[PDB]
Amino acid sequence: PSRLRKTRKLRGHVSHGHGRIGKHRKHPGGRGNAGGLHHHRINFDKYHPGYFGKVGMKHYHLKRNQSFCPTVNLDKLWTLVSEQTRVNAAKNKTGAAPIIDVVRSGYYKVLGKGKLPKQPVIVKAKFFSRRAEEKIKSVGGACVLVA
Amino acid sequence: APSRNGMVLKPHFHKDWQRRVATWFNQPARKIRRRKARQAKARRIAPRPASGPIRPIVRCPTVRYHTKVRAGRGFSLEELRVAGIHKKVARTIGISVDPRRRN
Amino acid sequence: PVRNVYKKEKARVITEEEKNFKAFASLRMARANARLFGIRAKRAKEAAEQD
Amino acid sequence: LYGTWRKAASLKSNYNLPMHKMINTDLSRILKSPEIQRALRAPRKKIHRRVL
Amino acid sequence: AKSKNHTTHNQSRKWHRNGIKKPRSQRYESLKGVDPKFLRNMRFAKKHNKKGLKKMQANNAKAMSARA
Amino acid sequence: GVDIRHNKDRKVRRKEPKSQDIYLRLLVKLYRFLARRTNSTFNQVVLKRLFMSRTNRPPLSLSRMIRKMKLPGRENKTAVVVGTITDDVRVQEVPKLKVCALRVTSRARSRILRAGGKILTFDQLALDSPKGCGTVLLSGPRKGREVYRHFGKAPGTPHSHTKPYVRSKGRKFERARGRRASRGYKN
RNA sequence: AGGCUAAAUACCGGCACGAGACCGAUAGUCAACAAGUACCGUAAGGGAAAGUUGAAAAGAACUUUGAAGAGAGAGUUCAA
RNA sequence: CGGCUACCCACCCGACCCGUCUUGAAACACGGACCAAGGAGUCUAACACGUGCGCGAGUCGGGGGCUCGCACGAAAGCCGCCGUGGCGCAAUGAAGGUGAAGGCCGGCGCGCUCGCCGGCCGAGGUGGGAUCCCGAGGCCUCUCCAGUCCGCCGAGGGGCACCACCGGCCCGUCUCGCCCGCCGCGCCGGGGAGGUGGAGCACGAGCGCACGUGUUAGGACCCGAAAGAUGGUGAACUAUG
RNA sequence: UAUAGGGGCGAAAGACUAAUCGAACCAUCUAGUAGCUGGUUCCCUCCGAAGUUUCCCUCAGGAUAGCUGGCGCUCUCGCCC
RNA sequence: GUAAGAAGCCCGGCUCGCUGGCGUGGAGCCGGGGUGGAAUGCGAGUGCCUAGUGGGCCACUUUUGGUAAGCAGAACUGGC
Ligand SMILES: [Mg+2]
Ligand SMILES: [Mg+2]
Ligand SMILES: [Mg+2]
Ligand SMILES: [Mg+2]
Ligand SMILES: [Mg+2]
Ligand SMILES: [Mg+2]
Ligand SMILES: [Mg+2]
Ligand SMILES: [Mg+2]
Ligand SMILES: [Mg+2]
Ligand SMILES: [Mg+2]
Ligand SMILES: [Mg+2]
Ligand SMILES: [Mg+2]
Ligand SMILES: [Mg+2]
Ligand SMILES: [Mg+2]
Ligand SMILES: [Mg+2]
Ligand SMILES: [Mg+2]
Ligand SMILES: [Mg+2]
Ligand SMILES: [Mg+2]
Ligand SMILES: [Mg+2]
Ligand SMILES: [Mg+2]
Ligand SMILES: [Mg+2]
Ligand SMILES: [Mg+2]
Ligand SMILES: [Mg+2]
Ligand SMILES: [Mg+2]
Ligand SMILES: [Mg+2]
Ligand SMILES: [Mg+2]
Ligand SMILES: [Mg+2]
Ligand SMILES: [Mg+2]
Ligand SMILES: [Mg+2]
Ligand SMILES: [Mg+2]
Ligand SMILES: [Mg+2]
Ligand SMILES: [Mg+2]
Ligand SMILES: [Mg+2]
Ligand SMILES: [Mg+2]
Ligand SMILES: [Mg+2]
Ligand SMILES: [Mg+2]
Ligand SMILES: [Mg+2]
Ligand SMILES: [Mg+2]
Ligand SMILES: [Mg+2]
Repeated sequence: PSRLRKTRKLRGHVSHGHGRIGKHRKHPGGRGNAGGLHHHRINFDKYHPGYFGKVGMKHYHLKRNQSFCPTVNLDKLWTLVSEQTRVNAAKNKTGAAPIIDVVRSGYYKVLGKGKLPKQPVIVKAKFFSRRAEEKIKSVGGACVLVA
Repeated sequence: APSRNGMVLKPHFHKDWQRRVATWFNQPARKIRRRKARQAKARRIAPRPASGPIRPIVRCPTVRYHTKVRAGRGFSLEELRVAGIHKKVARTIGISVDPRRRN
Repeated sequence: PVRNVYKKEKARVITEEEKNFKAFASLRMARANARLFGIRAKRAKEAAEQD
Repeated sequence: LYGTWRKAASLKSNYNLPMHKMINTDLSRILKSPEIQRALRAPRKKIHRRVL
Repeated sequence: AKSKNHTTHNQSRKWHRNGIKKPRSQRYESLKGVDPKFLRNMRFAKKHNKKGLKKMQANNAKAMSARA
Repeated sequence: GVDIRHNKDRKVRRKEPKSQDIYLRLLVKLYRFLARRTNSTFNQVVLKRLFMSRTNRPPLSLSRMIRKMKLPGRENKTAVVVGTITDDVRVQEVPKLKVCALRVTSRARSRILRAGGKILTFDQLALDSPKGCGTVLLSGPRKGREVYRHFGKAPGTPHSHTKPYVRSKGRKFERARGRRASRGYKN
């Protein structure tokens, strides 16, 4: 869209939108990130705090494959299973409960949140936070681990 | 060179990249080539099915993917012996033989 | 060749023992047991050596 | 191939018909229906030009 | 190679373009920096206000409504 | 010369809606007519929120639009939203309520009708309530938009609480000088 | 610590080949034409300019000045 | 007869030659003899923000496969038991790891700076806050009764967005403390109460496309150096055998 | 006929080495680099500056504030205070 | 520089592990009551993005170095 570009409107002006005095030449300050310690520190500090230095232990050959533990919340915990199941299991049927397996959906660790309805369920996961374990024992369901 | 509150850029362009640009323009032509190769394979074989060799049932190997299941490579000669059939006879029948696989 | 098999685990009555037992602390106690499996054996060998 | 708004498309998998923004849209009909003209101020039509 | 070193000319006329207004100062001023002993007092004061202030204040509201 | 006062009279308001959308232009025509022929300030606010852009008509969520109608005194009042409605996955149970809004999503219309409600568009809203009698206007979370958690006086100097720009939130990316006391300073 | 092997893959040289929101003779390859030609330098090497009559040569017979170039009449064709 | 005109001429007054560096240009500052054609902020990646559109806690087929070999077809269309994957939905720690619900009432243990139990509601509260609702009273041709109907309302109610503050919750550390749990009784876990660091939560707003602006890397607005490296060609002038 | 470029040769002038020598010529890397000169092409409307603070082997330059413009947004008006 | 009122007054009560002769002090919370509180003028508040700028000079008055300057260097206001 050269016709909508600013450059077609800017013709007829001598400096083309970069000043007569300043004169955009090639590379005024440097290139890229020149002067990170020397003369751009008032940008680097005050706009990127923490850019210089080492912090942590050096870990070699890291895989983003062993540490794979996605989270799922007690809000989302119902809609991994169809809502026909929670309706039928909530329509005063018997003491029984449905089993919701989050490892089928692809979630390993069940974290706690709020608003878990009183309807008791059985959850199978690889990991549990004690928040969500308290919430499940408070609504009356049970915690089950897998492997 | 930098400015107001904007993210630090480190692009990888200092190397003379404009020389070695291989560009996808022959992509529809390769799709037509590979269609004609598959149709030529189907006509050149016989009654034998396309993607002819059968593939096993194989589970991935990472705390991440071990729930899933994958079409593997071959049938792990212990399994192929329990099937009661000889080795290269399975390659002629269309049964994939991969001798490195352990059970 | 995929046919990713899907298990149901339909319905069951909640029982006891489980909902009194299967708490958070099982994972932490097992993890600390796995971390300190060796040093307890070393102190066992020390207690055998001290005669 | 595209369905109605009540049932989904059968040949195309996840696709419904689009949402519809104004349901009935004869603007002359809407402005000359009595429910609006009950609640209008008045036609103010004196011009009141410049007085020398 | 000599230049004009420091001046403050043409500064007031820049400062009074948008205007030298005050720092707003809204209600319920920021409460950081105050005496930590007093703050430890006032937090338990607030939560026990909200704890015990139901019954006797409801009684006194009924009493002042009966009076007036 | 006349005025030693500066020139800054021209307000930077949005007169015509910058979108080219035909249905939105027709709604602009109708509600501009109502805002100049009814003298109800509800029509003024609906007209300005129809002018308003893609960002500042943020989507309402179904749970908030439930909570603002569970307030005392708003049962029969129709909740009117300028902007769109998203279906929520959090709450289970939805009451009967009537909602007039632009472009309600498919699952949200689905579970509103499963609750047994009735939705309307703004032409039907005009044919029912021209002065907007018995309507409660709602608004979306403008400051919850994620770009507003980059805006502050700085990213680090008087604690600033404002999320500096970086590629990947891990170690070794913007954590070292001035974010911890053992390395130089601390904010 | 000995060896072989198709496929999928890269291809601005070549051989033909088809297309183009590309340039239209100061552009596009330097080269639309006797172009790596004329030419410069001892040599390594450097390197151009230069498209268009008319539908058809029908290219002005013949006369008449001038030593001829050149001209005036005449003629060709829709146009000299 | 009327006529502006890029025709020409007369006269009065104003009237220094343009471009740029510059505090300062008519300058005894530089460039411009004249004319025609060419001649300079492009493109990609990446990011940020504003804008428009679609879908919406999702979204995206950009890589493949599917359709008969048909100009436009290097198009378009479909996949969904191709969502693998990207970005987001959850942050925080160097890491081992850990990972966001409270409010209201009834009761008990010494209701003791303290924990437990029972019921219900459900993202707390304060001050502003567009809008909405209610409403004293007020006004419409004889005197009674009438209804919509009419409009202003003192005042009052619930209160969006957002702002300001307090309270709450998670993680890292620090301080002070006691209690519980038992795939096994231990230099083992779990817990409490405060003050702090956090790019947090406190009913989610992104993703894709396109356009605009700005910044960066690229020959990057166009032309410009003295240099350096690689690899070759020259003693026909000259230098000396 | 011999000697070839940081090399040759020099009764020594840093002279000569194909009109070039205090480092020859030709091509390529190469559109090398430049905080430094020069130019930077259509109209109209609206608004409209700065030559100042701090820091930099910075003092012909940049980052930072300040000044400017655009994009809006949230309220206020119209009907004795 | 500050003040020239509803974010303010006045009354009544609750809570506190802070303070302590004292139901004392101080804060917070709740409910109630009465806006007419110098003059003058005006619409204000707020967020994002970011160009150009980072070589100045003169004038009144006050002023530093100098014999002095159309010199160098400052302050307040205006201009260029
Ligand atoms: Mg200009
Ligand atoms: Mg510049
Ligand atoms: Mg800059
Ligand atoms: Mg870097
Ligand atoms: Mg390079
Ligand atoms: Mg200066
Ligand atoms: Mg005037
Ligand atoms: Mg002006
Ligand atoms: Mg081998
Ligand atoms: Mg080998
Ligand atoms: Mg091969
Ligand atoms: Mg030509
Ligand atoms: Mg050429
Ligand atoms: Mg011809
Ligand atoms: Mg003709
Ligand atoms: Mg200069
Ligand atoms: Mg000068
Ligand atoms: Mg000039
Ligand atoms: Mg000149
Ligand atoms: Mg000249
Ligand atoms: Mg031209
Ligand atoms: Mg956007
Ligand atoms: Mg996935
Ligand atoms: Mg060098
Ligand atoms: Mg060299
Ligand atoms: Mg060499
Ligand atoms: Mg010789
Ligand atoms: Mg050399
Ligand atoms: Mg010579
Ligand atoms: Mg260049
Ligand atoms: Mg060059
Ligand atoms: Mg400087
Ligand atoms: Mg502005
Ligand atoms: Mg600019
Ligand atoms: Mg600036
Ligand atoms: Mg300068
Ligand atoms: Mg005087
Ligand atoms: Mg002076
Ligand atoms: Mg001077």
